[PDB]
Amino acid sequence: PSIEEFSIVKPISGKVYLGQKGGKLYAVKVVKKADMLALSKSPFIVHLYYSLQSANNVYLVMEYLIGGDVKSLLHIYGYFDEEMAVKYISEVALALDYLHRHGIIHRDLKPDNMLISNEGHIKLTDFGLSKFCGTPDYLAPELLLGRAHGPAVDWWALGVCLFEFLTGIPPFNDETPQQVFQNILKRDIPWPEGEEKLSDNAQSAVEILLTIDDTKRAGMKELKRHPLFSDVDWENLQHQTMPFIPQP
Ligand SMILES: [Cl-]
Repeated sequence: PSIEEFSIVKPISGKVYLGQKGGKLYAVKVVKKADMLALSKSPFIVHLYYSLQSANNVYLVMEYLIGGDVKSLLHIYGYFDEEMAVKYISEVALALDYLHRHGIIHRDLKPDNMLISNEGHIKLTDFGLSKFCGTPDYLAPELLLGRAHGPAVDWWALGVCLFEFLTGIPPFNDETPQQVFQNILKRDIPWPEGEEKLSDNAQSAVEILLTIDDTKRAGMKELKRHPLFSDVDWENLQHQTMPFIPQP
């Protein structure tokens, strides 16, 4: 496995490039060696292939997902209806539980980091393969206060993503980041009113996921037994049909 055997096609976007070998496409993220392994094979995690290290740079070869991220798809859709948001949130929750069972706290969950499989499924990344800094829309209250802080933070972020999937804008999103920090520490959740109202089960899930109390917050077991996820076949989730499929 040589690094020069990857014809760099297009830059994806701390930089990722679309490389090519024998017809196969790959997402190669570059990390400068100044900053600076273990395989995690899971249906809801971006599969990593190689970790080639050249002169003064380290290269990460991962599978290429043409579906993009969930933030862009959310901007196209404006917002997801309930069943799409619950499917996506379910898959992200299985990824989170797989990550916690391996001793990993994702610490940076957001729609930017959720990639879309060719069959419509969700794969997480930027959890240890790649990673204070704004935006603080997805940080838990215990993160702002500078305290410890365990894996429950990953679920708080989930409660944000859920809300963001259902309404369109994140709940604690506001003008300046200080105002956002206030909205988080005060837990001012701008519930939609009128005909755009959230269902009681959705409101319950967003409430139990966004609890200020670290030890009273929701986890994998809480969502499993939650009325919003009672239609979820957890033991066989990577074979459900997804509302959006990327092509070509
Ligand atoms: Cl968990």
